[PDB]
Amino acid sequence: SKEYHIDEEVGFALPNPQENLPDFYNDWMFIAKHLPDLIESGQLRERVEKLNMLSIDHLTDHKSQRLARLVLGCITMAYVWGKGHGDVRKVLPRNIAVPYCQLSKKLELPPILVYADCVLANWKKKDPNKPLTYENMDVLFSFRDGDCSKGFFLVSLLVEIAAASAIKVIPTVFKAMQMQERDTLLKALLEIASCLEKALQVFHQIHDHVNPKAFFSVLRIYLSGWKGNPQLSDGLVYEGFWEDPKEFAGGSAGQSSVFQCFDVLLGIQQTAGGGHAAQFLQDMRRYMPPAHRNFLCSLESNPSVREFVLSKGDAGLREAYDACVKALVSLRSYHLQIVTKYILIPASQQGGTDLMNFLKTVRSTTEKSLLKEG
Ligand code: HEM
Ligand SMILES: O[C@H](C[C@H]1c2ccccc2-c2cncn21)C1CCCCC1
Repeated sequence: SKEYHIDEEVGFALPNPQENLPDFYNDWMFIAKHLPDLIESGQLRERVEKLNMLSIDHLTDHKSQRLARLVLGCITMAYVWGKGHGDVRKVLPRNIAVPYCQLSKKLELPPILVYADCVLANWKKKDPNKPLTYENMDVLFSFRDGDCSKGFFLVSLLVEIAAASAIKVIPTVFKAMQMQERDTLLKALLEIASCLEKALQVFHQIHDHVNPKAFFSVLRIYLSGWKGNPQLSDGLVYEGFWEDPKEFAGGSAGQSSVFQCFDVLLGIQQTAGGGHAAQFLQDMRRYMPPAHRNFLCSLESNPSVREFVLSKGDAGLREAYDACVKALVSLRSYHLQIVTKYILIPASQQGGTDLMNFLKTVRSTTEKSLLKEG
């Protein structure tokens, strides 16, 4: 793979994200690195409002621009939602909104915190010579003490990383159809299936590191956006950059490329059909790093893996293909059980129906791609 910013070890995750910005930006970093303290003491907003305007010119390399997106995105979430009890701000001040927006357009991303900010670039190893294991990793930024952001972000990232070993096989699949190399393709499909079955075990770590109460009542709040949100009905005013309010959705794993790229690979047309679910997933591509968007665009322009398998009358190939679809169905089914525990039941003490019907649509579409099954 080329300049699609895909890493052979960590996949769509940003490799070795840097922890520190230039000294020109310490006033940003001191805020972001102390969000728990400043929100609780009610000092955050005042200190945001006391900021001067830094130019984004001293952010020269891609890594530091990503880190700055993660810093200004967390600060914005904290500024907008405050202590997370519903007393919101509807105006982002000039002095953070301008640099945040100039940086976001520079990177072809919206000026709101997205998946690629707070998962893909929000991590580090404690010990660089150890393995990419939960025990040896940590997030860069959290919102509140006890918000379980570390567990939530890291377990997502560890799933993202487990998918990386299946991504590096994609080149093999397309090369094999182009060369009409059936046995080579069959093995490639089985290797992808195996990797997706291994990513299921990674999901099991969510239970040991995320608490439903804290997740539902705290973390969810700081991850909300201002699209179709009754609390900022017309959106957020990015003061000094746009005279008008604007709506952007909060962080959503529909912005993640790991599952979409396998949907594309397997010919699971998740974005066809006119439903709300297809609409949502297509909309969320604008919240992906443009290089990953372009990678997904490259997958779609390739010949259909599915139609190739269906056209060969080859039971071995159809079973290898179905192994991949079954593995995807298995992930989304377990994931649905997660949502039941972490959203549905906390909501009822001790809305979600729309969210789960979305996931259920995505799952059933996946399940309908199975072959000689029906
Ligand atoms: C407490 C744990 C979790 C909860 C409550 C949860 C909840 C949700 C919800 C409500 C959605 C639909 C809205 C959206 O797009 O974000 C969703 C989608 C999604 N989530 Fe999660 N999630 C959790 C953990 C994870 C983890 C660890 C991953 C690993 C990457 C993940 C991957 C995805 C993906 C790929 C989607 C897009 C839908 C699909 O492809 O089927 N989720 N999740
Ligand atoms: O699903 C998204 C959150 C999202 C997210 C944000 C940041 C990092 C990871 C993830 C994630 C993983 N699965 C869903 N999401 C919201 C949807 C509203 C309920 C609380 C979760």
